[PDB]
Amino acid sequence: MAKSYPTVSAEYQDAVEKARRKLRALIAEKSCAPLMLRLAWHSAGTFDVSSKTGGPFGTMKNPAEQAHGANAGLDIAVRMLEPVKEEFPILSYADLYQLAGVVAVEVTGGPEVPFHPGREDKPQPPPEGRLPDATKGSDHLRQVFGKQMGLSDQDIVALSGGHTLGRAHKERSGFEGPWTRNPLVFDNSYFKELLSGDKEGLLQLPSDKALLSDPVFRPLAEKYAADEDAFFDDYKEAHLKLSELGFADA
Ligand code: HEM
Ligand code: NA
Repeated sequence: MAKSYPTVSAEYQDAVEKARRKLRALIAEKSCAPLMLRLAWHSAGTFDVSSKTGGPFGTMKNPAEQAHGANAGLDIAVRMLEPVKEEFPILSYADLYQLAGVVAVEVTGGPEVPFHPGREDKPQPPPEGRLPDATKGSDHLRQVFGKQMGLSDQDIVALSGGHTLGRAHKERSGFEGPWTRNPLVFDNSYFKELLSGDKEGLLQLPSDKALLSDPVFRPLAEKYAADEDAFFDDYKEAHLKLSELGFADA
């Protein structure tokens, strides 16, 4: 609910901007924005507010966190981004993975998520099992996002909009296919596909369905389905809170 951002060195700021450009060109070229967003998201979602452990602090680099079940396939993102670290080694992995999320969203047409650099790489990855269970429901979402992460009900619907990008893969999570007809375009189509019900060739996890069966989550999804500026605004807000969990507080 309050931040005090470090002023990083001119050289770090220059690294960040150089990296941002390189991420644009890497991402746009290899069309892997969605997996990049997933890396940022999974790097940050592990934060627990009561224990002040986990969160966007580079730990996704430790091949132990890449071995967490929930994280199958992030090792591809981590290897894809290493050249970027090779050229700007002063950057932390913490910063580099969140900047990739931000750049993913912006390249695919989505809102401008501000970026405040300065995350340190911590040494101890969080414990496995903090991220949300795709087969679970509305109250689980509040346990993960709400009680552990400290985000709000609005953050949950808006953020669940990240599934406007990309798809599931059988070898990673078990589920298969995309949520939307245009998986390389950041728009509000995800909430439109939800409210439309199940259909062939499009995925819907039970955690997706949870948003339609809840009096708070339901109208938010309706709003975002109808109003893409509303969605882009709230998403921008939530993505930014997500990207700084435990970072630069007070
Ligand atoms: C309850 C919350 C969530 C659940 C249960 C969940 C679960 C999943 C699952 C099972 C996949 C498919 C993985 C695979 O086999 O490739 C996936 C993909 C993805 N998730 Fe979520 N996720 C959640 C929240 C989020 C959030 C908050 C974001 C971003 C802000 C996000 C971004 C993505 C993206 C971009 C992909 C596509 C990856 C690709 O195309 O390779 N997810 N998610
Ligand atoms: Na889309």
